[PDB]
Amino acid sequence: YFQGAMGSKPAYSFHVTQMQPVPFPPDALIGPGIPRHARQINTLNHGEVVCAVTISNPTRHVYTGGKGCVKVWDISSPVSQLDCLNRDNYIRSCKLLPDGCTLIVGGEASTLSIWDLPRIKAELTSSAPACYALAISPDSKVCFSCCSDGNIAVWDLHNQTLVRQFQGHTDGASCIDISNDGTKLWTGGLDNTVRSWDLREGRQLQQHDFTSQIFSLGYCPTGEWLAVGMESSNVEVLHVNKPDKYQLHLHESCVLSLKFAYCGKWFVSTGKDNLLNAWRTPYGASIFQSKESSSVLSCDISVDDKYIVTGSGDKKATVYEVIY
Amino acid sequence: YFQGAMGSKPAYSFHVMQPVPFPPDALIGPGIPRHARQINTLNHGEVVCAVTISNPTRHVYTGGKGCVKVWDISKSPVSQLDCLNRDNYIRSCKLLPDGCTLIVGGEASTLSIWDLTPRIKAELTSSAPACYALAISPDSKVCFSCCSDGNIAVWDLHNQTLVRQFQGHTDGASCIDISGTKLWTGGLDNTVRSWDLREGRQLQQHDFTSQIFSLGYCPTGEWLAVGMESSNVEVLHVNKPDKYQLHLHESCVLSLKFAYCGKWFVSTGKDNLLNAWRTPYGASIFQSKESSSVLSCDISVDDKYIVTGSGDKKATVYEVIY
Ligand SMILES: N=C(N)NCCC[C@@H]1NC(=O)[C@@H](NC(=O)[C@@H](N)Cc2ccccc2)Cc2cn(c3ccccc23)CCCC[C@@]2(C(=O)N[C@@H](Cc3c[nH]c4ccccc34)C(=O)O)CCCN2C1=O
Repeated sequence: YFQGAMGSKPAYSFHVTQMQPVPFPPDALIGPGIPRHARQINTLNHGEVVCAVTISNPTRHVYTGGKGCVKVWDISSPVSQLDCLNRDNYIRSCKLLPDGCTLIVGGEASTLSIWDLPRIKAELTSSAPACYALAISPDSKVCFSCCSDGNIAVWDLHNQTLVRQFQGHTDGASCIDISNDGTKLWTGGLDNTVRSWDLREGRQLQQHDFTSQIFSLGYCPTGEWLAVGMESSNVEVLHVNKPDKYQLHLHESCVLSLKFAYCGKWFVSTGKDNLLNAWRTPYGASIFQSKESSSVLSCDISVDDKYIVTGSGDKKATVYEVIY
Repeated sequence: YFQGAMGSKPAYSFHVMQPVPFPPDALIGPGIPRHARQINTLNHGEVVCAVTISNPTRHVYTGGKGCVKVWDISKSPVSQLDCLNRDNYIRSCKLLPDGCTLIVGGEASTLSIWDLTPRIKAELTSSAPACYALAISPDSKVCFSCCSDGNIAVWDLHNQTLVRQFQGHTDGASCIDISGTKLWTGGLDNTVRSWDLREGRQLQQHDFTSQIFSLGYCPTGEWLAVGMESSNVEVLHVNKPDKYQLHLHESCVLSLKFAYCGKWFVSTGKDNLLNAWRTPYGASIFQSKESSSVLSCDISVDDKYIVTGSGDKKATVYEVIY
């Protein structure tokens, strides 16, 4: 059993309009659905840099993406291994379909493997040499892939056919999220921009320009907010429509992953600086911080918000139990 | 400017044991500090055993070896009060409500009464070889002194005469606080005793597993906080059987002081730590690590400042930030 203890830090969360520190409301650090802390419960010794992590629904299995393979762990040694691509190249993203019987694996290879849960059901073949990020539509019919050439590939998962290729981003598309169904696509890139896309009419809506590259992004499940993890080490929380934005300074290096909890009240960000930071939506009050042994490359939160899994540069994954 | 950031620790606050589930106003609320910022260092040069702050806040009084130093906190002392002799420590110094008088107690049979060039107005002479703690009545007429022999001497400050000597403890009386009808005293006999000030007799007795070094009575009533030799802080209800046991010290809890609003309190240890706690279940508000043992503490009447006395032969002034 653990108990809260209040700390303070020099001003790290600012309102941008020029910067002014955020005066936190009383429900910033404590409230229903607000975690008190995160407790490490497992270490998954993958043995390769873990670039992608996904948690099963219901929570039982953890999928870790390393060099050439996906390892499946029973969190109640791997229970199985999924060989997807050349054992010299990294898996960059693996997404489960809502039901949980299908897994889509992307990486440093031209093909996306669709696994039945195990064997390869099908293989979508792209023109691009690599996939850096994947997103599945809430309806489980479409898959969005962020290509190395900056394009966004739109796949029809039923017929295993390409439907379209968005304008993307120049130099590479690094991250993706779907808008609370499911008409807007948000992508980030190495061209210092975040772009929104009309999924019904098929093309670009908005463009947010930044001073550095975007490595991660998340769309708030209760809507309104988009959280952006940058090369600069800053996290920016922008309103989709309003001009108000927050700038968060608790990372000392690149913000590599970002994930909102399903209730939308809080989110996590992970850095090259060994930190997993939990933040209050939207002004970024610091809920908890966990320091790891190496760079934290990827993260996932279970659909019930009870567990967090992180992928590490120390060639492992860590499972945390979120304590309320 | 500073912003709050939530942290967690393995269970350190228990209901007497079961860990305390904190309510939402435990770590955040009006009158609950966010943090404490060091603003001054007072280089006394002797271990600072007693610290008291003027009302209104302007001057801080630090008690060391045969010397009280006066500091204007608005880095060098503005004045010095030499308590003869210079070889013994000042254990307690309490100002009278107005602020023009200072009662100095310590490792000597006499209590000096200073007029505020400052001079010694009078000297109350006790039979005991030392005074470990002082408390002044709200009316400014009586002074209670905790003697080394375990007795509680009651002094009439106007006539400089002893009125009575309470049974005290079977061993030394180390600490004291006024409820202004009930006196609470702690001792080296592992007990906390309450005294009827109107009838002049002993009301209650709380028995502990180790010696009591410090104690405080919550200004809004109900709670008594006890700092112990075991390193534990215990918060006992005056009437109910419920009690809290706090474990954030690794060594003797040497001083303890409630904020005047009664919502929070501080405790200091031989372990170099200053801890701020939520009344009554002891949620950890802030912690400050010092360079040496923290022997004494005071909080200003407005709850804006904390002063601590250190084993590193100095005092530190903190500004409490809300
Ligand atoms: N050692 C092989 N086979 N992979 C290495 C690929 C490394 C990866 N960089 C590309 O994807 C880059 N692409 C490549 O390097 C290609 N050789 C991949 C490829 C191999 C084989 C076939 C086809 C393709 C493109 C890229 C460039 N940047 C990107 C940002 C996000 C997403 C993608 C990029 C700009 C900033 C790069 C810093 C960053 C970063 O900070 N990396 C971290 C974490 C990290 C450590 N090891 C990793 C392995 C894979 C992915 C990430 C990491 C670090 O070094 O601390 C950011 C996250 C990914 N990353 C990389 O350096």
